[PDB]
Amino acid sequence: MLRISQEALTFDDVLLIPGYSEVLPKDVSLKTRLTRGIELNIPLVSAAMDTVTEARLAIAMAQEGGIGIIHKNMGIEQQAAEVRKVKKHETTYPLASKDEQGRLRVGAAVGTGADTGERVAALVAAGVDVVVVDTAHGHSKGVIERVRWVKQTFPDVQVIGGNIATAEAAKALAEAGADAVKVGIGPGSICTTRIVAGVGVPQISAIANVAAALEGTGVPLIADGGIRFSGDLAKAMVAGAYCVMMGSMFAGTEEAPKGALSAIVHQLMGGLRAAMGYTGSADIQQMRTQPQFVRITGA
Amino acid sequence: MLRISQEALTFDDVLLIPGYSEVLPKDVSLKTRLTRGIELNIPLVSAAMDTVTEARLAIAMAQEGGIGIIHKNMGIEQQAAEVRKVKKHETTYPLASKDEQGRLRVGAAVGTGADTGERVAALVAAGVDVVVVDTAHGHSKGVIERVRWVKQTFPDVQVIGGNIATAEAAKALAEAGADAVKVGIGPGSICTTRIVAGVGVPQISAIANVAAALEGTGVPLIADGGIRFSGDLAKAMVAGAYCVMMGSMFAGTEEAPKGALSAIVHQLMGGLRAAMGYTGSADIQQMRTQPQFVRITGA
Amino acid sequence: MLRISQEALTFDDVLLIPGYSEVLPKDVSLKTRLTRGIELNIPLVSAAMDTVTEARLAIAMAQEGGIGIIHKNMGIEQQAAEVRKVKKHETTYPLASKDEQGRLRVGAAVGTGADTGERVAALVAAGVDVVVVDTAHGHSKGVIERVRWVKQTFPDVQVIGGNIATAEAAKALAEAGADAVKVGIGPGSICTTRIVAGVGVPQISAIANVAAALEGTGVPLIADGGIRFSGDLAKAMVAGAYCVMMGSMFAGTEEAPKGALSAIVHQLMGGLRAAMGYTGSADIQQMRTQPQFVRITGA
Amino acid sequence: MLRISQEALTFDDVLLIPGYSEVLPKDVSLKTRLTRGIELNIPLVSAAMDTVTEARLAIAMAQEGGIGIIHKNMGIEQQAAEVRKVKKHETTYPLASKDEQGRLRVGAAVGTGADTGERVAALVAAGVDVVVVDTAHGHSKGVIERVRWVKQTFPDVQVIGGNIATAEAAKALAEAGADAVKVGIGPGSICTTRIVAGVGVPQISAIANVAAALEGTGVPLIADGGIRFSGDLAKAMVAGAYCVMMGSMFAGTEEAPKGALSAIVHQLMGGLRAAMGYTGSADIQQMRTQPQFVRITGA
Ligand SMILES: [Cl-]
Ligand SMILES: [Cl-]
Ligand SMILES: [Cl-]
Ligand SMILES: [Cl-]
Repeated sequence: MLRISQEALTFDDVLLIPGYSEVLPKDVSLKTRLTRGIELNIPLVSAAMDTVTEARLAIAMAQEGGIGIIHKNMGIEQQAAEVRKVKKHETTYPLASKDEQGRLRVGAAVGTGADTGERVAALVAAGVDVVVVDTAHGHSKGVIERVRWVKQTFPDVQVIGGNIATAEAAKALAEAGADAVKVGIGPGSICTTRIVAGVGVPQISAIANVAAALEGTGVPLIADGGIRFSGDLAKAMVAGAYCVMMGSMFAGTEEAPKGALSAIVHQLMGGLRAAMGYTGSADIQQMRTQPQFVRITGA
Repeated sequence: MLRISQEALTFDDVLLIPGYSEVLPKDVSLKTRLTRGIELNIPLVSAAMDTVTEARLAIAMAQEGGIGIIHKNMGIEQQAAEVRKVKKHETTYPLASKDEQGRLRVGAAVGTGADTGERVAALVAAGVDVVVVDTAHGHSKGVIERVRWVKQTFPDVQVIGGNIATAEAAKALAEAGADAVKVGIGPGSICTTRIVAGVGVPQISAIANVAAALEGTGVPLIADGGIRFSGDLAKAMVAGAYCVMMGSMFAGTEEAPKGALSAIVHQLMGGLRAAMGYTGSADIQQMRTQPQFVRITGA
Repeated sequence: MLRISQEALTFDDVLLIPGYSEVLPKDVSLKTRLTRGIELNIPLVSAAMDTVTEARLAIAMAQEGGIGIIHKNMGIEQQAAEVRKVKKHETTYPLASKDEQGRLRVGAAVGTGADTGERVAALVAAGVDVVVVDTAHGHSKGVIERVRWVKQTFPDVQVIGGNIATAEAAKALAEAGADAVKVGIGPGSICTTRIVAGVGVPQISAIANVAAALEGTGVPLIADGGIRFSGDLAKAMVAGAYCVMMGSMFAGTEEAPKGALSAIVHQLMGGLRAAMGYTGSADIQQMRTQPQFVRITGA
Repeated sequence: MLRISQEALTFDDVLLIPGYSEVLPKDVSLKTRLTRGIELNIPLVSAAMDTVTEARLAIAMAQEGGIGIIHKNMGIEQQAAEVRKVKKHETTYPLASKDEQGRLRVGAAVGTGADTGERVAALVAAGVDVVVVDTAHGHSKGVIERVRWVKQTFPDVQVIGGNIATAEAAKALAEAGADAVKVGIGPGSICTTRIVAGVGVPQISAIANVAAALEGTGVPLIADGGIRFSGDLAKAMVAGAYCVMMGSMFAGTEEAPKGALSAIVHQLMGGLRAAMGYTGSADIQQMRTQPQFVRITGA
């Protein structure tokens, strides 16, 4: 009698099935798309969290082949200054994420507040590569219509909308002109969205439903939340993510506002390379479309 | 070979799927029905437990937009006096639950003992709004026939019967003239009904089976038991409850026989509003009929 | 590809669904059959364990309306003496289990060793009511052929065979002339049969498969193992057991070789009566055939 | 939308169903095949781990009726010397595993490194019985083509390939000429393959898929990983393993590079014999093909 749409799976419900392989971890390609217009050399994004991404950590992420999204828990002028610091950082890093001018890539988050138009303007004038319209509920008037507005007003900036967890949301963001979507609503066990609101979609099913909805559109999806180990990251990719956002795991690093960020990155990319080796996936498109899961009981 | 009627789900088996939303938590309507004849401004009832609801806590609940049910672990004259204190409390509280005379609403519990007729009479003469015929097993001769008797003898009082957990019980209460039913048998893990008697129905399935049985009748159902966080409350509503009863969570408050009851109420209603925001539900009827669950493994 | 016969359920996988009731716990009948020829006033048997049942505890069990099975971890002459002590105990206990001569009922266990014929003879000459051919694996030549032999050689004694856990075993025991079968192989989580041999059948499915196989034969089944609380006992009955054997739970009692056995009995029968009240079962035959389970996730 | 091939089961998801038995633990036969050409008197292999198998432990294993695989975390000349020590050990042990010359059997592991050809040559010249081409991912060019090469270059040595976990891998190894395959990828909960790479197949399903793929070929499979108790071992056999590899459980023994290895062996074989007794399996071929599982919830 309950209105149950499906059974939904998280990282711990599934394992990657090994497949034939002739490719070594060190030899696979980790190149992917952050957005329609933006490629990354590794599928790794740092979160728009005030304990995680400002200019220093965003610089390190771009140098590694990923990208940082500058958080929006600060003033407009501070946020544009963080963006400028990244875009002016003078560049040893053959993998760096860079724009057509050879400047490091950066993103910046915006919300739905009264200040959003002015914020987007200052960030775009500062040379931002991507504006991330980023709330706890991306399938909402505030997010979608803001994504529509950025796309129509600043047509040479990339726009990401999130956070979403359903096929329907992905399409509503695609129709608004989103160049990528970010996936993750209540993705961890015992996070405050589940406890407080009773709301959430287990992340492996969320990513897969959104990947299926977006197939053939050219719109990438970013998996944000619920990743604890590098094996989770591999699972997110096989479920259809184009890259993965990490937040609190980077929060203790030198670069954040325990050690170098580099170590953490290399360990995360190490496990992913291992998982590509096990599944026989030579590049990210193979990893996203070919390996299969087994479902497990957790016994 | 076992006589298993179904697999049944509790709060932890399910999450609310976010849906399109243009409504903010602060803007949704929490208006609902306690019974056929009685509306509440918030879907919240305090339990007929001797550590929870007497006149002081019942007053606070009515002022908040809900209602208190005075417990029956006391004498008949004490219980009527508790009711009178509520009905005479002189009323800053625009949400108050009130009768057609502007007096705060109150309920009172009765059992099946030899004293029930006299108890119901004293409570009705004291101006009670609702009589709650309330045992550990509402699908029983003692409860149903007592509900029939109150309805036939005092036709201007509202009557609730409980506790039940099945479609069949809901109908048997509806046929007896019940103006609402209360749902909850063995609703928590490791509660004494499960340990001692082996008896229970997981609460999300219980509420849904009873909501389905009652559809189109105009008879509301109250979810009583197994709610630990405000997210559980939201889930109870989506499963079809019209409001939710809380007991031990209020037991430490100033008003009960750690802080003000108000804080607890506002936090509980806060999470519900958040969950209505996430699901795009502007009012309680939307919340009860439109949002969907995903089933989770608990991995 | 695995040879999986079914998914099998234990006590914690299921709950009793409340049903219509007009019967109070105190008013239900607990009368049942231990065997074809032997009735008990309560469905409770004490185990043939050297820490549980000798003459003193067997006497108390019979006085309560159940029966004790004297354990076989002792000499033949000691075991016959334990039986004689019970049969001569002079009988305040209106519920007592008694034979056609007014003597308390007793059972005694035998194994498969070289001494079995002589043991059965001494026990029968001592006036035993039931011989329990009792090993860790009742579906075996040693048990079945011993049951056949007792039935053919001492046709005026009742014979129970165990322990079994399948339809096929029940039938093989019925064909050998067994007057009842005892059910329970690897019935607890983390018991030594599961850890050491990897062998076991969850007890709710075991009881149901054996009850289904025995339907219409007049052969009762005794549920032995995995019962921790009185609610488990109720579940065993609904799954089709005619009575239930308890071992280590009685091991600390005065009567065993923390308090009086009586307290434990009354608490166990209290929960069962409560469960009969909840399900509307006036007697044991109703309890075994009418109430239904819901399956639960354990979330 | 997820690419889930199946639900897959580990040891804790299943129990052996007892079946009719007239055979005692002590009387069953534990004779089996390690490879096409090699029989063992017990289905037990010690792992190619640097804390487990060198000449002393390999000698003890062969004397017990099993076999040791000498680990490859050492130099080529050291490994051939370990093999020679086993082949020259002068032989009280009626169960010993021996070649056609009366010398104890031994195996040795090789990897995929540049040194493999020279390693295989030295080991074969030292009189090795079986070469185990042994990596973390046997379904790979490095393993399969190395198995092909050993078979084509040294046609009088037995070759095992591993580790694998799928029907497809088993066949690819069979086609390369493998005389047996070794099964086990991410077989334990929380092992580093699952945490780091997100990769694994629950071991009962792995063994069954590989056994089904290999049926009628004459190629045995060895279950390697995830066995904690002797009951797990029995389950591995019923799922279709011909024998079972143990590693860290032997790591504390006298013979390894807490007590005698013998005790551990006898306890492991004790539980297996018990499980054969329960299921009525007189020999290993009966155990692999006849007993059935029940699936359990872990409640
Ligand atoms: Cl690898
Ligand atoms: Cl919200
Ligand atoms: Cl009751
Ligand atoms: Cl046995």
